[PDB]
Amino acid sequence: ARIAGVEIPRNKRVDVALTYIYGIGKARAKEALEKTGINPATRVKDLTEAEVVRLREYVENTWKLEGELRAEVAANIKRLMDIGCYRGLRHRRGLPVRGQRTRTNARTRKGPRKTVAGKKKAPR
Amino acid sequence: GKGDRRTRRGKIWRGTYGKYRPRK
Amino acid sequence: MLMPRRMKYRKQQRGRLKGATKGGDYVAFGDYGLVALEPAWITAQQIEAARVAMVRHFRRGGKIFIRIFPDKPYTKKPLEVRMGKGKGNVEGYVAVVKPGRVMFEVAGVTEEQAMEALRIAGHKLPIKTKIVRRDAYDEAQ
Amino acid sequence: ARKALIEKAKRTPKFKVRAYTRCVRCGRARSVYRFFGLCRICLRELAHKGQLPGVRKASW
RNA sequence: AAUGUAG
RNA sequence: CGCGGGGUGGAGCAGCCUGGUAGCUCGUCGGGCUCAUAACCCGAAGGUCGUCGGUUCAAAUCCGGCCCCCGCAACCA
RNA sequence: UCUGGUCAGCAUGGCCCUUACGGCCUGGGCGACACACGUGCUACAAUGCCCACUACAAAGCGAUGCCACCCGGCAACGGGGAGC
Repeated sequence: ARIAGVEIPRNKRVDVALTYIYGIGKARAKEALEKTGINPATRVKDLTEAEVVRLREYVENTWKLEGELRAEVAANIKRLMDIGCYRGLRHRRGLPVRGQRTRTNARTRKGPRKTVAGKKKAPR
Repeated sequence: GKGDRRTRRGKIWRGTYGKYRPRK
Repeated sequence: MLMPRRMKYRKQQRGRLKGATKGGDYVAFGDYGLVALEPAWITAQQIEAARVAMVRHFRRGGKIFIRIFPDKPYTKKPLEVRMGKGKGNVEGYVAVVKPGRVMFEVAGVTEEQAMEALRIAGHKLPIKTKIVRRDAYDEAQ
Repeated sequence: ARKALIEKAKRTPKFKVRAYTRCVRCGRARSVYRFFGLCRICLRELAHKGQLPGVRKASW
């Protein structure tokens, strides 16, 4: 059941199985099931060799899709190394690119806490 | 849940409407 | 001061000084030499001293070519001690020099400055020296 | 920068966005009720003098 | 189960 | 010179006779307890093993060479 | 009681600036970020989560305003448009 390259769902209701593709979520899933006219309550376990090909036809041909989707976004972040837009940086310093408070959180874009400190107050 | 902007409760808690919460 | 970077062996036997020079006996680099007229061990401290005087004379001026190199170790027992108990400790290093060895050499200088510089150096050396030119020292074809 | 401010708030030149509210008694700009036109202090002080018609201490 | 700068 | 011992995180010491894991106490940092500071509690950081070679697959460890520090011996005349 | 807070809401004794410590504007900043603490929100799921259907509130608020209801659009919203 290897529709996209290294990607293979199985024994789960196909509707959400197709989620298990980079470039495919609940939306582009349901969208394709009516157009292929297949009951999503059915499992990857069980279906015609025709059903399978019918599905991979529609999907792989329409949009993209792990590999060259993934490779595409990167080249767009790459192009923000032009003369260097604002969104170019933030990508350069791995910080929030979307106008936020760095003073506190941001941990999702910043690897867990580099506590590193040695500040002082009064001895005498 | 109350932040999955692609849901019933997601729009509810935010107080806006869309696909995932049809305006009437 | 002026010594090898490694040696196969740390101490070595004194040996002897048969005549002649074997090689290093003709000019080859600069335009004036200082040649040996007697065999000797020349110590690094002497070489250096002479060399410095040379430069000091034609201060920072031409070029100098030191053609002997102290590879031989120079042992010496501690002071006041008696005989035996192995060879002595290494104090310095010498260059074995034998008559007709061209020890120094100079380039980019007037004969006056050169003549003189060398003379000076010859003084720092514990042997008799002679000055040279660039005769039939051109072993070619 | 107080007085020149309260006088710049009077006139409504330049881009209607900038037409902000400003307390009438007080030189205040923050915490003014459009209805009363007054600062939250200004308000509360008048309230207490009855100078606000029908406006009473609440209690429920 | 210690401690608390001068006026 | 004549023998013998030491050199490891900031301090004091393991590990080395028995190559492959650097351990311990104090201290430092960040967070607790206090009105606050110790005391106490939580969790981290930090070592080129003085130094250059040699052996080994592999060196803090085995082998030498230099650089420091401490200990003994220097008697018969 | 805390020489508690507030001269920066306003008032106010005094001190101090009076081609500037006043005043006008453009652009920036107050939103910075190796870090640490406070108040918080959403979660870690099956007494759950999701989709279709269907009930029961109160207190408010609304004209260069709240918008019924139709129509475009997956939707934000955008056209029309009744009532107030």
